[PDB]
Amino acid sequence: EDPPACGSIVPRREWRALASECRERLTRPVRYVVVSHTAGSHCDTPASCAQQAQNVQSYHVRNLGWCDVGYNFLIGEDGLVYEGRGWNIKGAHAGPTWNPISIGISFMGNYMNRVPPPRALRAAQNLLACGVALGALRSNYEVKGHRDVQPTLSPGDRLYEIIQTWSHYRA
Amino acid sequence: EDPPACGSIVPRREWRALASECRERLTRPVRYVVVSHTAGSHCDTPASCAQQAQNVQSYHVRNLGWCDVGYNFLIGEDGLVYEGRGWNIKGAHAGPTWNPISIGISFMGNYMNRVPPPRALRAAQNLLACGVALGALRSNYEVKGHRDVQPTLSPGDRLYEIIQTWSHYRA
Amino acid sequence: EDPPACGSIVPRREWRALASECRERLTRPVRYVVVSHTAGSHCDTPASCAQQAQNVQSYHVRNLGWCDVGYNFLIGEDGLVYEGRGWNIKGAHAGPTWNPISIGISFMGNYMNRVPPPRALRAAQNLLACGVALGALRSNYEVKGHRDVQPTLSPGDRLYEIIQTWSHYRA
Amino acid sequence: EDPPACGSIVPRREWRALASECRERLTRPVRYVVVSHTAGSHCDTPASCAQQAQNVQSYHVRNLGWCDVGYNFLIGEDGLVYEGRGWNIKGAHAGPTWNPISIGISFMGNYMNRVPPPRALRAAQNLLACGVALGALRSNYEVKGHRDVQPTLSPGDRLYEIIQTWSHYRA
Ligand SMILES: CCCCCC[C@@H](O)[C@H](CCCCCC)C(=O)O
Repeated sequence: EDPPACGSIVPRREWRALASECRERLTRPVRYVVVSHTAGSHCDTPASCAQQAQNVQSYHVRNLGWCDVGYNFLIGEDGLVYEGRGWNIKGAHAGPTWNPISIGISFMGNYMNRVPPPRALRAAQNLLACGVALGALRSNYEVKGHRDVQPTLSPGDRLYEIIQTWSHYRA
Repeated sequence: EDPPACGSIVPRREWRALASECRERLTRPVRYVVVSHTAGSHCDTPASCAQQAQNVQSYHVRNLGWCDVGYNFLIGEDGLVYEGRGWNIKGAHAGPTWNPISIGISFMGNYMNRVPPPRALRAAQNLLACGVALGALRSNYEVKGHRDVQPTLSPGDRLYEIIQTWSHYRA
Repeated sequence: EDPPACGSIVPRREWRALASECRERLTRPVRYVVVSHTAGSHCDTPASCAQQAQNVQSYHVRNLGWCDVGYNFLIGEDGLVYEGRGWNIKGAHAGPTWNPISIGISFMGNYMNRVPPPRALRAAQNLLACGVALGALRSNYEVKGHRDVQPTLSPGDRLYEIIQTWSHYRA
Repeated sequence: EDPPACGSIVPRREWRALASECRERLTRPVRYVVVSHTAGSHCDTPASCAQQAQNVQSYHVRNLGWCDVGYNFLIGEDGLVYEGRGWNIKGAHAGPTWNPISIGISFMGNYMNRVPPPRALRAAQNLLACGVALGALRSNYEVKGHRDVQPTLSPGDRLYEIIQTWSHYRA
């Protein structure tokens, strides 16, 4: 009811999200951040990215029968962050070992032979800083790529090589 | 001064801004924020908006012969903030009494019979909070419409009505 | 480990409060708390403090023509808390800038050269914990002395000296 | 066009006032005058009174983040009137309902127990007569004490006693 949130996050409802049914709660301040890719289509406008966020949530809900879109946050090439399960709900993007001790953010697209535009890298880094600000992440939070906690090509070769340059990257 | 380099802002070179020739400085921290519209063409995608920002800087530099685009920041319906003279440099958006003491942000479009989309208002509000965090703005800063401090329709009847409900708005 | 787990508050009706005509609401969770004193006399019994809360209300309603007593809560030296406008209604105790974003608590009396008794300070700290427990105050809310946001000697030299030692005081 | 020189006022320049950042104007002729005291320590010489006017401003500007000392004028025990925000700029002394429609003058000192010397009272009345002659105040202006429009001991009991007898006062 006062000014909106840091990181300018597109709220669940704005991208016509089916309502969440998840209950497990994340014990924030959380240690880790896991960067992955959706391996779906990429989009570069808010109209094309609201549609894509909807589509990723629907594959997770209708087909895998999950309680909500598996990722805590989604990032579109349009340069905006899309609210997934948010800062407080356990995710479903990294396995039983990690989901409980991580926030999962996922870049919408396949980044094996492509890179996300700087604005998508920007929205991401800012979403992470707006994390501690709120007090959802720990000050010295570590960033792991998907393929560092699980056997998978995610987040793609090109994007995986960028996030290693990030200051908080590890292992 | 302080760590939290804040929010996402599309940089000058990305929107392909002509090099600025401005040198007068504002004194940190700034008390006032004047909100305006460009009464120009609107845009809803990262690509279309960079073009628009460029057109605005162009009309300003090339035809009005100012040192740079007149606004400190522009705001696109694409939901992204565009850098202008930035936080440190005196803009040219509100006349001689106000340009020396304010930060002028301008929504790109004609908000007479249209409100800007939610994401636009969010970036706009988000940018100000970042201003505060950086120390560019006063914690108790004040938001003013363009029409409050100059004879004009700017920033549109619709968006003027909207900014009136901002907690930092003082008439 | 369940619903109403906090504090003891003398309700409006129990102190004969005149009906409230205020309706504007605070946005929970509220981040700020402003500590004042009534600067008038004190009281140290259910009936005297209940009589006084009524005066302070009379002064604000009849003499000042206000919709309800200015404070969200008043603290008696009888060690009880008097429900003022409460947790959810914007008070009038700190100006147009702080009233909308804070909870105003007034200790009944004058503490320029006098401290409130141990139990009035417990009542007030206990009220705060209760505000957090309920999600009416941010877990990391801030305490401000009235003289820190308005020109006044309120809350009196001595009480002002005490609130500054508080875990939640931010100067 | 009647030309008088009612202004025996110590100019901001002369009391070493920091520069005002206030820009909101009062509409003349103003109908109300609100009398407050600074509740603070006092002065009785041009030298010490200029210094006190400095601290009173320092408090409002430095400790509180205000655009200028709060009062339109201040009254010294030395018999001189100090220029505050003046006749034309809305002061910040008596709240959002009264500030836009009143001139707030404040006696430098705490008058709960002393009365200000006759020369401070004369300075105040000649100050008001002057305003009326300039066309700044309605010939029939009403004088309110601070405690009459906001909850406060200001302007002090004894000086409150005195202003209640004034010709222009009104319940
Ligand atoms: C700024 C005033 C907003 C009012 C309180 C809303 C609050 O959620 C804020 C949201 C994001 C602000 C973070 C500063 C960059 C935060 O906790 O960080």
